[PDB]
Amino acid sequence: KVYNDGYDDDNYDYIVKNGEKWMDRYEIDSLIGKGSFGQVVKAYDRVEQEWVAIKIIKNKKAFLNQAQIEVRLLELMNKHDTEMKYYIVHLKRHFMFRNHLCLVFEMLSYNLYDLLRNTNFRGVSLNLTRKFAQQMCTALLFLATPELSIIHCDLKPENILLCNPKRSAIKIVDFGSSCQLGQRIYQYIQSRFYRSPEVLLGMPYDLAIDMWSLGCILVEMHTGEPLFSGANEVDQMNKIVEVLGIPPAHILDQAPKARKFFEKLPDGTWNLKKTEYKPPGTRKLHNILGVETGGPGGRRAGESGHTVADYLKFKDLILRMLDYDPKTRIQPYYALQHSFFK
Ligand SMILES: CN1C(=O)[C@H]2CCC[C@H]2N(C2CCCC2)c2nc(Nc3ccc(C(N)=O)cc3)ncc21
Repeated sequence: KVYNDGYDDDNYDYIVKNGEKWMDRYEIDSLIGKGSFGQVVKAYDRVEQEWVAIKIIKNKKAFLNQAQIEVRLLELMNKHDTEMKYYIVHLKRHFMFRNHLCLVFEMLSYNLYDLLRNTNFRGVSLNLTRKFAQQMCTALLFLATPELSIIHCDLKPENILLCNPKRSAIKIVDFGSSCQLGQRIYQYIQSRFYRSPEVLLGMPYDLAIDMWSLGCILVEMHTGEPLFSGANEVDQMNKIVEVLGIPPAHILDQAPKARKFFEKLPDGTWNLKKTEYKPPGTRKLHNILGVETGGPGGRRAGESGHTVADYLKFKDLILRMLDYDPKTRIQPYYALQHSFFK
């Protein structure tokens, strides 16, 4: 008949009403987001006198406990980034309201997927891509702080938002899938397009998987399309192989799930299993980027900052971010000193 005395639905979510006023403070405007966790709502904070984004968790033990883990990591990051200069979203406070946990985040603008949708998935400039890349590398450097050692674990364009609609400033959002460095508990992780080869191969992983995802994201911001748009793990691995070639022998020998995508021969070398795809390493990033042909689809020809010299610096940085080996894959600190950021 009713769930939580008529405040909830069958999905254990709060029935958001327009114009409702919680706790003589938050004035609820409208629903701005939906998810597995629950819902996200735009509201005016009458005490602080500002708009805020409130994430309302489902009235259910599982999501509550997972959200408290998120609350712990957000509050941990906030005490190390008190001046808010490392581009992580700010959890302002949290409260319980009619059995729902409510996280109050700051109000931000469009996500980077909405930005790509406005271009009809043709992408943004190398200059705007540089400003996003600088910011994400700074954010990843902050996550590498040894007391934090946080893996976001689900970096993608929809989890990167702009601060203001008329500025380039960004903040990373959604630490629900995030964890700190540790022993391996989880294996099916990250969104598929931005999923590192070590995750796909069932190998050990650390903070380098976020640098993989970043590499995939920065190409997508410029071209407009995902770099590796795999419909499944096999297709995902084959689309990586097209660009980067077959992974090294020493990695595949140490991979529990190598046989899912590859086939060891009598001589000891690894080929692809036939499931169609270009041969290994023949869909070059050089040609995807259009280094010499005026950028993606020749659309940047004649634009300032879109020369062969400029494109090579971006190309080089990305191939270091998309390094197959996570132990020699570029780190936030060195990535920030790359020629591309001069
Ligand atoms: C009005 N608006 C939107 O129109 C779009 C912008 C792209 C994503 C939309 N969202 C939420 C959709 C559900 C999760 C983010 C928005 N998020 C926020 N802030 C926010 C930041 C972090 C989190 C979180 N999950 O940690 C939630 C909300 N502020 C504004 C906002």
